[PDB]
Amino acid sequence: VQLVESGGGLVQPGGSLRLSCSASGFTFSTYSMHWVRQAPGKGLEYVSAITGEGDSAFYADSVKGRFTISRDNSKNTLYFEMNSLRPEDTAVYYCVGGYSNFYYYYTMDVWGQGTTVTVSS
Amino acid sequence: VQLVESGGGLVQPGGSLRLSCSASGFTFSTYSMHWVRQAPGKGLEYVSAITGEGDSAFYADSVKGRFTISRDNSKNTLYFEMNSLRPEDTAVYYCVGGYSNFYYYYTMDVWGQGTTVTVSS
Amino acid sequence: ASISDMASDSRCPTQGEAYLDKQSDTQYVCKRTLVDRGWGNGCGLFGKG
Amino acid sequence: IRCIGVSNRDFVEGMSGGTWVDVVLEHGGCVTVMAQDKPTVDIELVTTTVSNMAEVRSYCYEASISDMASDSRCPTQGEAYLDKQSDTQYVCKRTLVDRGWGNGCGLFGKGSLVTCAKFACSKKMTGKSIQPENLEYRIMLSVHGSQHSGTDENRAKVEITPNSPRAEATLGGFGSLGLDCEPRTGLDFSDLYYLTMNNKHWLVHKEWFHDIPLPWHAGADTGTPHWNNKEALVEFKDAHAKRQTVVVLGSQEGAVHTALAGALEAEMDGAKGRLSSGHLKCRLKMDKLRLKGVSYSLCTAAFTFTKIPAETLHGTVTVEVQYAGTDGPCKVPAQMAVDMQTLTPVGRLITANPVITESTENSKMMLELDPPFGDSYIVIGVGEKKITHHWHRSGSTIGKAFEATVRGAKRMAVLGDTAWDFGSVGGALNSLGKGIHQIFGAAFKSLFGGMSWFSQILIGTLLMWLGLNTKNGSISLMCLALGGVLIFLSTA
Amino acid sequence: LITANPVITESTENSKMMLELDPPFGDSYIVIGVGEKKITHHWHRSGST
Amino acid sequence: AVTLPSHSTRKLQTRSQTWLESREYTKHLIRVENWIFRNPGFALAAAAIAWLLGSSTSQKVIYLVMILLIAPAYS
Amino acid sequence: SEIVLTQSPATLSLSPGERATLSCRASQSISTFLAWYQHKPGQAPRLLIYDASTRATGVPARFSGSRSGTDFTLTISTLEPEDFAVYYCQQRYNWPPYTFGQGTKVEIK
Amino acid sequence: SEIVLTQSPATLSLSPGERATLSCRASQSISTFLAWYQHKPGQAPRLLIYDASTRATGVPARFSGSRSGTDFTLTISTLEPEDFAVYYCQQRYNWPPYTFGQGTKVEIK
Repeated sequence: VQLVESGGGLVQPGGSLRLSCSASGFTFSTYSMHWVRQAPGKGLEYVSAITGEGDSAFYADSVKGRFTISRDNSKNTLYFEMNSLRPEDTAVYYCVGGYSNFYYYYTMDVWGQGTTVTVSS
Repeated sequence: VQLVESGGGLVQPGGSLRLSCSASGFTFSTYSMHWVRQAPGKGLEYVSAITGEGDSAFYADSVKGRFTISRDNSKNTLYFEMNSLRPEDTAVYYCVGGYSNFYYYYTMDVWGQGTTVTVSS
Repeated sequence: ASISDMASDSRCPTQGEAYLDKQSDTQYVCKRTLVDRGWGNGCGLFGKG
Repeated sequence: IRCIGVSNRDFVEGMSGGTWVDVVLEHGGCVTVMAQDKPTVDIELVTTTVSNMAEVRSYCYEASISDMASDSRCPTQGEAYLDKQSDTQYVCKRTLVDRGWGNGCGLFGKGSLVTCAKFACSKKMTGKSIQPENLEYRIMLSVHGSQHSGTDENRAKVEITPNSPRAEATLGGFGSLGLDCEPRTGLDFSDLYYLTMNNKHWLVHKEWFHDIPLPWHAGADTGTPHWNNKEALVEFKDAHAKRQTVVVLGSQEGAVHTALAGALEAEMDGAKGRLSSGHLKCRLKMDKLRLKGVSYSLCTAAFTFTKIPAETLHGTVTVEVQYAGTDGPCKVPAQMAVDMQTLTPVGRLITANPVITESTENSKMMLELDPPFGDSYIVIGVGEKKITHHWHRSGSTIGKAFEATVRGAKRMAVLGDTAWDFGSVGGALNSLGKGIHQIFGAAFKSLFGGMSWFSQILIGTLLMWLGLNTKNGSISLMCLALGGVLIFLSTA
Repeated sequence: LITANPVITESTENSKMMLELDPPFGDSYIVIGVGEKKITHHWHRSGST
Repeated sequence: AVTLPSHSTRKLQTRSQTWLESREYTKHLIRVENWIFRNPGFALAAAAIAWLLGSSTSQKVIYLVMILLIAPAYS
Repeated sequence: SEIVLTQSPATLSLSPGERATLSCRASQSISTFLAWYQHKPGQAPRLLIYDASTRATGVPARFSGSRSGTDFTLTISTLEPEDFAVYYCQQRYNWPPYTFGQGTKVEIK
Repeated sequence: SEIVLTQSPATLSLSPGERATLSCRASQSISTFLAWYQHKPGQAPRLLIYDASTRATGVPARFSGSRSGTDFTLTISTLEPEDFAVYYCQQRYNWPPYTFGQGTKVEIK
């Protein structure tokens, strides 16, 4: 049971980026996935979520419109395609997963190591 | 109960050959016959078949169109007239026979020694 | 008329229907029927093929 | 647990001295089985997988046409013949055309015109056969007792196939629930094909996947396909004498979707097809079930409501308690009481014997219970530290009996004769009713039962008038059918 | 049970045998074995007498 | 093609909802109401024909209803 | 609008072995759906408690959680050196809008 | 299309006296109609097992066959020196498109 995140790097304002999160050790389809970011010297911010089956997706107001969460249950991979990036999005992003029987609810979760996304300036 | 095969030989591409398989020791009419070939460095390939009474015949897609199976129950002989030979047909051919009360089905079979057919340009 | 190389195909009591690839040729007369099949002939089920 | 919030659960109580109870499991809801001195078990049917289906007769719902051609003949010659009529990949149509002396052939009668066009089907649908063997059910069961509201000794999963219809669910410390089930007779998978169009899969009835007017192949897709219909999806529209034209009808995937109605959806994983709407009947041999908690000394420290009081849809009450002072594996005193002066236990506690199992510091446990209809108090705790909660239940026993009859009527309308097996410890009255219901159901399904909602509402109103004013002795007969027919509408 | 009595005559490690039988019309179980190892099968027949 | 038989004849009965369960009642009623609304005079024609058939009043009303059902479907 | 969680102590300074108490207050009623996480610099946040009183798998018994109305409390009886980190409360109520508290840092005074 | 058979390892290196296990996986359901053949270079292939468990006439008892769904297994308990050859599985289901597997070779280790 592990989540390995990748895709972080440097990007220009207004640019685009795609972050990936590979899951291992469990039935990926039964796990609702979530993206939580932490800005430097700031608290955790729950930004996005997707159900186990990919039916529905949820975006926080701070990211609603620019970012798109998706998942492939055959490749066991979660994707967070973030476009139109602003300097305010420079943060460490973690993908978390929890066994879900309802749209997004979960009790015990599993976290990845996180990946840094830095806008140039 | 034996099957003696003959007629194999070297031939040019596009040549025509006729293979014979004489049956002994059993009622030839009650045995469905089959031709199975093995190319050098390849597994056994089941290519052709004919019912006990000669009513119906089957050819595999790899040979469908060029090869013709037939049988003479009075002379106890199976024939495999192979025309339009190609280098891919270079192989050892075995004639097999099995007691059948249905078109081609059989449980216990009898094999001949095989004959080599070489198609080289 | 004169006839030539016959061929045939069978199916399980519960599969589709038989299909010879020589049914897509307008030089062959083809007929479809039901045949008793099962457990001796080659597929485990006993209806009409 | 696991059936608290299902809102379509029913309670199966009592048995022949602890021997066994018959129970029908359905995909929608679940069954909580409670015995005399045995832990209450919640049982639910989860998924039905079908395996290794065999393709049968795939259709085409989107045709494409290709290089047309045509031929015409002397008003007085034979008939037109294209050499492309000897090809099973072309659609060809023959008609009569006005011809002569202007077109090139001196005579004036009708000619003969043949037009041919090559056919190609893109993305045709496919149905597959389902044998009632190689069909697997997955039943999930859980136990009440020590689990808080949120290898684990309290839940089990049982796979049931026709090749192994009987299984035992080993609940550690509770013993094992024996379970004999009938997988073949569940939903009559001997008339239902599995149908796919484009990544959308349905359950379809035979006699609807054979009376479809679309170009159909048959089974083995080997090389250049051969489509039997060859005429329906191509329209040979002809102007009198002067022209012949060939068009294709368009894409048909919306006309099939509306033709599908009353057919169940399904979803496919790999080679297997999961249906989520089914029906299964298992006999529950619960005579190896024990009670873990007995011989424990009842806990006396304190109890605090964590989740306070929660009412389910059926009347029961769920309570989540937290235990403060560690005793150990230890019994929870709990009851429903009115007149707190004399704690006389009223109502029924539908949870076996609540026991906390942890011994760390503070533990959580969830029980539920069936309180009387009047006002009452949930009393938890031993003495001078008893937490009491005030709980009010709505409806008198008459309404409960009425709702029970409504549930029974709906279960019958859904299941047929099988409904007589739900609480069927088994007598002679039950068996007699089941037999006469089988006979009447066969008659009704053979006479009616080729009708839909609106059609049967119509024929029901008609026979209502008929039986109302017939004045003979058959009136009752008519009237009877009407209930049946009308009840079948007002329960969907 | 149509077959007269079903006896295994070959004993080397594993043997094969085929029997047939005429079941009642309701649901039923084919029971083959004695105790604790009697594999069973669920079988359903269609039509009344 | 043109016919495409409806599956509601063989409706699979179970706890779960079927493919298009929401649309059946409104479907048939909508077709009938629309056809009658577009062609009003056929109501008079059906009234006359039903009046010529059937002795009692109930028979004539049933004939009228059956005509007004069978015409919009062109059955 | 959205639910907000307010942790009272911005930063807490305690010696090893001392009792540690952190409080998280919700803007509205939430029955028991509150979680407590421990986050160390250069590490993934670690789930400590869910359902406001239930310890996650493998969490030592020293950590305890309690609730009173809208006020939740995380208590560490015997502070260990590896316990000095940031602690967050997370909302697990009805819909995915989930707010982490601003966090409280437990420092070695 | 046609049924295909897959023999897992394509090569088995074992020493005389060891236990040999070969597997054959079919692309679709075939009830018990699987045959196992032994082929030695310079000799005609020899039928070992038909109906997936029944030994042909004269086959020694050390060869056994088992089936589970679509997975068939040929077991050689006590490997003999003359048992090192190529082994093929053949599907006998319902009509002639009959096919063999790619073959697995039992080599002396």
